[PDB]
Parts: sequence; C-alpha cells; structure tokens
Amino acid sequence: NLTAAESRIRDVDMAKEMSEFTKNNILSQASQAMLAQANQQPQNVLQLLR
Amino acid sequence: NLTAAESRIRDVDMAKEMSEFTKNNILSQASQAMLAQANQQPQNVLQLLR
Amino acid sequence: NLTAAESRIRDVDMAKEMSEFTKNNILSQASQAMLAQANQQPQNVLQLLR
Amino acid sequence: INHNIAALNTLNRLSSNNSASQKNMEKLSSGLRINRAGDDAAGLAISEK
Amino acid sequence: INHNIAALNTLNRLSSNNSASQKNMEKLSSGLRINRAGDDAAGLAISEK
Amino acid sequence: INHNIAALNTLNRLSSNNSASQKNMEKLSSGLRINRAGDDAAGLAISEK
Amino acid sequence: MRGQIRGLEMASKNSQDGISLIQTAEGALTETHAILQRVRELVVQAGNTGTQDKATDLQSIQDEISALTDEIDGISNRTEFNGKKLLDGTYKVDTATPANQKNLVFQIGANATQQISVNIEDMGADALGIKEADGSIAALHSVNDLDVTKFADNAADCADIGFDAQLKVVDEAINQVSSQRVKLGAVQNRLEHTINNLSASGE
Amino acid sequence: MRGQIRGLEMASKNSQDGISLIQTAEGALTETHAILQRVRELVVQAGNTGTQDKATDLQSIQDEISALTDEIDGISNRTEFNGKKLLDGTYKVDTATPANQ
Amino acid sequence: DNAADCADIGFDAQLKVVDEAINQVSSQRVKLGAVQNRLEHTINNLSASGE
Amino acid sequence: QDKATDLQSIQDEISALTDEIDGISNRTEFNGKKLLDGTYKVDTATPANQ
Repeated sequence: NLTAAESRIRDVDMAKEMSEFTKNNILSQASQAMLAQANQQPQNVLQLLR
Repeated sequence: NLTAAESRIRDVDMAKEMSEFTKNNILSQASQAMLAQANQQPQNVLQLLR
Repeated sequence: NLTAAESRIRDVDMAKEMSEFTKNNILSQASQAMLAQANQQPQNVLQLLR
Repeated sequence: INHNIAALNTLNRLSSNNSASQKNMEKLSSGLRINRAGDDAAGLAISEK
Repeated sequence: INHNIAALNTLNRLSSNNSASQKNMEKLSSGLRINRAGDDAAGLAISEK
Repeated sequence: INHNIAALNTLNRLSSNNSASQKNMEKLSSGLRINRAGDDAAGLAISEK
Repeated sequence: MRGQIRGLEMASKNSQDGISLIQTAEGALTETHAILQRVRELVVQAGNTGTQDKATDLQSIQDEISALTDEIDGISNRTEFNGKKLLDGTYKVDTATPANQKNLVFQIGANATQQISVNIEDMGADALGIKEADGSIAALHSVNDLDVTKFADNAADCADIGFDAQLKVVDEAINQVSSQRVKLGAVQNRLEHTINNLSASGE
Repeated sequence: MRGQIRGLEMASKNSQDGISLIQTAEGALTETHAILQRVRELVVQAGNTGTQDKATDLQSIQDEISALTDEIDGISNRTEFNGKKLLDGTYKVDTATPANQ
Repeated sequence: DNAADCADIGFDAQLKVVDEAINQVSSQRVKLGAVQNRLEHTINNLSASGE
Repeated sequence: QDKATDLQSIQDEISALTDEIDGISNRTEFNGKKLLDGTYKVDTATPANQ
C-alpha cells in the first residue's frame, strides 16, 4: 500500500506527460513560425520607402 | 546547474538576435534609401540655376 | 576495475558527443546563413550608386 | 512601426514552451514527477516520510 | 544649400547599423553573446570562474 | 537557446540508469545482492560471521 | 523606461541564477536525504541486532553510520555554487543577534526593496534543538547515532540512548532537512512566478 | 482644430499606455491567480490529510502556503508600471472618506 | 555586509542615488531640448521679421 | 550569490565607466569650449561667478 501511494505521488504518467511534451515542443515550433511570420513586415515597410 | 548558469550568461537567443539582426540590416537598407532620397535635391538646385 | 577505468578515460559518451555534433553541424549551417545574409548589403551599396 | 518587433510575447512563449519541454523530458527520463524539489514540496515531504 | 549634404547623421546611422549587424552575426555564428570580451566583461569574468 | 542543450539532466539520468542496469545484471548473474562490498557493508560483515 | 527594462531583464537573469543555486543546494539535500534514509535503515537493523547480534556487529554498523555522518558534514562543506558555501551554519536561520544572520538577499525586481532573502542550515548536528542542539541528545543522535554498544543495554528505557529516542530524533533530522527542502522548493516557485511577472511587465 | 487634433493624438497615446499599465497589473494578477489555484490544491490535499497524514505534514503544507502568501503580498508590492504601485491598498476601492480613494 | 541597512552603503541607497544621477542628467538633457525648441521658435520669428 | 572578487571585477568595470564619465565631461568640446564641466555650473556661492 505504501509503495502504491509513493507511486501515486511520484509516478509519471508517461502517456500524459508525452502528450504534454509533444504538445509543448509543437508550441515551440508554433511560436517559432510566428516569429518567422512576424519578421516579414518591416521589409514591406521598405517597400513603403521604396 | 552551473552549466545552466553559464548558458544564461553566454547563450544567444537566436530568435531575439535574429529579430534584431533582421531589424538592423533593414535599418541599413533604410538609411541607404534615405541617402538615395537625400542626394536628389541638389539637382533641383541646378533647376534653380537653369 | 582496470578496464572500467580505461573506459572512463577512452569511452565516448555517444549521447553527449552526438548532441555536441548535432550542435556543431548546426553551427556550421548557422554561420553559413550568416554569410548568406552578410553578402547581401553591397548590392544595396550599388543601389546607392544607382 | 518597425524598430521594435511587436511580437515580443511570442518570444517569452517560446522560452516558456522550451523550458516546459525541458522539464517534461526531465520527468520522462527520470520517471518522477517529483524529480526536483521545486516540483511539489508537499508531495516531496510526504514521499520522504 | 548643396555643397554639404545635410544628411550626415544618416551616414553614421548607416555605419552604426552595419557594425551592429556585423556584431549580430558574430553572435549568431558563434552562439555566444559573450563571444568577445568587449561584450560584457562582468559576465565574462563570471563565465570564466 | 541552442549552443547548449537544456536536456543535460537527461544525460545523467541515462548514465544513472545504465550504471543501475549494469549493477542489476551483476546481481542477477551472481545471485548475490551483496556481491560487491559497496552493496551493503553491514550485511556483508554479518554474512562474513 | 529603458532603465526599468534593462534592470528588469537583469532581474529575471538574476532570478534564474538564484534558482540554479537553490537547485544545487537541494540536490546536495537530496543526497543528504538519501543518506539519512540509509541511516534510518541501519537504525532499524540496529534495533533488531540490539538483542540478536553482538557488540562487534553494532561496531560495524556504527563504522558505517559514523562514516555516513562524516559524509553529511562533507556535503555541508563541499557543496558550493560558484564557490559559495550553501549548507553550513554561515546562513543560519537565527543567531543570538539577528544582525548576524547574513541572509541570502537576491535581486528580484528592477527597483529598490525588490529583494528576497532566505536561510539554510544543515550539518552533522541536524538533530533536535530549541534554538541550538543539546548535548548527549539532539546533536549526537545525528553526529554519533549512539548505538555502538548502547542498545545492548536497554530497549528504549534511557530516553537519551533508548531506541525509541534515537530513532525519533533521526526521523526529526529527516524532518529538518525535509522542511528545508520544502522551503527551497517554495522559493523556486516564487522565482518562477516572479520571472513570469517580469517577462509580462517587460513586454 | 490643431489643438483638438494634437491633443487627440496624445490622448490615444495616453490610452495605449494606460492599456499597457493594466496589462502589467493583470499579469501580476495572472500569477496571483496561479498561486491561489495552487493554494486551493493544497487545501484540498490538506482536507484529506486532516485525518490521513499528521500535524507535521500539515506543517509542511503551511510552510508552502504561508510562503505563497508571502509571495502574494510580494506581488502586490513589487509589481510596478514605471515605478508606480498598482496592486496595494493605495488605490483601494472605497475608503471611509471617498476623497482618499 | 548588508542588504540595504546602512542607508549609505545599502543597496537601496546606492541604487536610488544612481537613479537620481540619471535624473540629474535627464533634467539637464530636458533643459537643452527645451533650449533648442526656444531657438527654433526664435529663428522662425527672425525669418518672418526679416521678411 | 557571487564573491568579493566578482564584485571587484564589477567595480573595475564601473569605476572605469565613471572615469569615462569625467572623460566625457572633459573631452566634450564644441570648437574647443568645455561644455559639461563645472565651469558653467548652475549656482556658485556667488551668483556672479556662474
């Protein structure tokens, strides 16, 4: 019983934590794409200049 | 922990530094355009002369 | 024991050394991109000329 | 409109998600949600007893 | 009104932004904000220890 | 964000689990939890007597 | 503006480094904790052996335990974060004079008063105490772990030797280090919430 | 005309900056909120432990919680937008005298 | 030696006086900016007057 | 967090920077004229010497 409760404190649910991981890594790639889009506007400011 | 702190001293945020780079290169092109406009007035001084 | 110490002298940590490799190859591609950006300014110097 | 990217929250979201992912792997590799004490001090002290 | 371009600050802004961009790439290629000691002597000495 | 993998604990977890597994097999092949004295010096000295 | 912003960025940097410090400290406390668990095991075994095995086996057990205590103080001494002692009495909770606490003020924000201090205290003598430890009990329960030949004398009767006493004070030492680790975990949480507030503020 | 126009532009500027202020405030309240959620968790656990675990585990729980409260007031004090306290009682809803609000 | 206690060493004291030095140079720059404005309005008045 | 020697490094930097402050206040000249030093102080003891 004690080791079971220990586990319920400590035991990772690798399923949950890998869904969460997959998610978060994808959020990294996501936000990186958002920068890749964000930085594309000032060039059109140059087009305003010329 | 130590290598983490090292990194927080040394580690470039390539995202930040590329937004900054993209910016600054564009500021170069910007100011160059500003010269390309600046140098166009003396010819109209010639038009004053003739 | 002796062969263990030998290993601790000689044994590559392929994990560490592949993280390091992956890193360094990416730094190659990185700096190459930096040249690919660096060489794009003199053309705008031509735009200053004309 | 250019001298400062407005997309600055996006950077801290990037740092957040990267750090998150790091901690995720820390748990996944260790097999412990309580691997470091910063996780849950309460469940830590419990697990100690 | 012509014998000296008034747009002279613009030149030093050009030199500034070019030098800036150079240093940026220096960091981007090295992966070090502290690549040269002129960057941050304090964080340098720290990183040395 | 790249010049040093944040996943460094993961490496020492890898070394830890590998060394662990090694010691496990050491016990499994020998049939002794006390195979080497580093295991349990107390139970060793007992088992000696 | 730029003043507050730059100092803010440095404040978050400062914060992450403070985190790293307390992670080092708590890792030292993780191994501290591991040893104390092992000591507890050895006390349990010691308690059975007090009327099963002999004074020499107990002598072996205390060779182990006393070596482990030497490792406790060894951790409290060797553990350093960029050279700085973390665990020794140098950052004690409460001296006789509160001025001498020398508390671990870290920079937290970008302006005056935006600071937090903490305390750390571990060593060999981490057994019971009212402000300090005490003599035969409450210090040497961790420094000595008395059962050399002394649980061959009695069961728990003496109340300073006695197995109930030894063991409960070991468990309390576990609680001391416990609560300390609990502190630093909370501290880490505080700095995480901090860096969030900082990052949003800086935006 | 030019009076109203220039002051209008400055009014929109003023407005965006007021926005930024309340965004800082609400970010501090986001972390405030996060902590209070965590406190709620600790109270739920505390409620089970009230007849499962002991006074010392509860003591640990309240070491955590009381530390977190210290962080609550820490947020209410440290949170500033260009130096200005935002969360403390200085901008209370209703004093005894409404003049002092 | 201390956190901010000494009030002459103390970190609060050091930092606030640094910030005040920033305010000294600030106000000075503010002066000269105003001065520039004054001379611009001046040269306008002058040019019109001279016309 | 860090030691007296790191602080010593920090103050090597800062004190050097202060030396640069007075260096600016001395070197800065507009057609030879000192601008920043105490020569054009706000208020001496005697207002005549301003």
